[PDB]
Amino acid sequence: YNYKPTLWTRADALKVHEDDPTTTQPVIDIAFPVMSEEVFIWDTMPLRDFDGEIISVNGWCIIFTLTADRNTDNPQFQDENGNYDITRDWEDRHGRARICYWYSRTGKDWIFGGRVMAEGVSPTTREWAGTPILLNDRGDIDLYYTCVTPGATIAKVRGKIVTSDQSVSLEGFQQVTSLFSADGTIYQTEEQNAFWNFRDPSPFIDRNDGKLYMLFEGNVAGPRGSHEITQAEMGNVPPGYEDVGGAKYQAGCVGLAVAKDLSGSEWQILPPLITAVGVNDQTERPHFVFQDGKYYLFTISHKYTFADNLTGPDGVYGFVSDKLTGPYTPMNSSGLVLGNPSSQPFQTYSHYVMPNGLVTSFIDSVPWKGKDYRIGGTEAPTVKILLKGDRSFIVDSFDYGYIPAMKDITL
Ligand SMILES: OC[C@H]1O[C@H](O)[C@H](O)[C@@H](O)[C@@H]1O
Ligand SMILES: OC[C@H]1O[C@](O)(CO)[C@@H](O)[C@@H]1O
Repeated sequence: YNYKPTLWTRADALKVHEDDPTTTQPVIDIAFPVMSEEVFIWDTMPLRDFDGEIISVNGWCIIFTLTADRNTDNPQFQDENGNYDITRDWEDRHGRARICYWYSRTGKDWIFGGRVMAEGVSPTTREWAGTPILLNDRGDIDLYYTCVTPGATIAKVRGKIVTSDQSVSLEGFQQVTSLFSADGTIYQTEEQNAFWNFRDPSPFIDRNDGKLYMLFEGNVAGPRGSHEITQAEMGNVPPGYEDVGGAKYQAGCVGLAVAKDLSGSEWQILPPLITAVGVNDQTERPHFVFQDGKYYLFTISHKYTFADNLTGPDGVYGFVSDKLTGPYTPMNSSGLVLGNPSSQPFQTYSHYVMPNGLVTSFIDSVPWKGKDYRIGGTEAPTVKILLKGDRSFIVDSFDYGYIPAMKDITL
């Protein structure tokens, strides 16, 4: 592999425009419904195949979610005078993240199928985001996911989906295989950075190559703050914009790995496809859409993970290329594909662009009056974007949590 990474540059970031109507999510209505009064969900991982297509099994649409319990009645989460503090609860959720699954014949109105892995199966208590892949017409599934604290390790667990006429259940998911961790030469380690990023496996079979790959979030290797900003990372900045502040501490990247064979048992770490040194620290949940012979690389990020003297909205950013290993071009010239409106900047997150143009999100925080907001923990309205060359256009909206399958497999 003789390739060079594409840099997302400060010059690119300066082009990022908030509240572009073609590139901005509709405003979440504060009277939004919730899909469960018992649990929170946020990161949503639809069941798909190695080609990236959303798959239904025996007419059942399937999604996996990062999940946690609503502590409505637990005394630990009580306000002064003994009231349930929904906010403190919601914001403490990442520590108790578990992966659950839901099912529906309609892609809507989801039924809770419960927990994927029994407690104690995951090496780490935290089960963070990844991808469920349908291996088989017998229903076998490899759940790639992230084991966090201690450390950060990409891993997989095999199981199996069994459908009935009116319900769906899971078998297996009893043994987790750790695949790899940050190496220190290419991707940044805990040793080098206590706040290092390493998570979110999205496996895929390349159509031109036939080989098994995966994207993941990472940081560029090196001790924290040792990265320097050269004119490469700067890009072709305008006069008066040479001041980068503490940009040295932002070193986000989209990592790449390749499997020895399609079983996905052993993985060789490769150089990153996208690096954002001096621009953004977090390029999370990377994922591909394959369209018009092109590689559409999407990755989500935050307003407040941008480097100094740079800004953008919370949402999904994107890059397009003719080949897997680049060179990539930022979507819509700046990289921004779908951003939250500035009036409700944190209404949604974890935008997952599917090959049918549908984009799913979970509702985080919707403003009401002054400093108070309503928290969600439920799916946002699914939007459709249209991809055209290196430009995206939002095109219409569907119902809350609408995640239809593109293809049905009979077992
Ligand atoms: O754990 C901190 C989290 O805060 C919010 O939920 C953000 O949406 C999420 O991206 C971030 O990681
Ligand atoms: O638990 C949620 C975690 O997973 C992500 O959504 C993607 O990596 C991050 O935003 C967060 O740290």
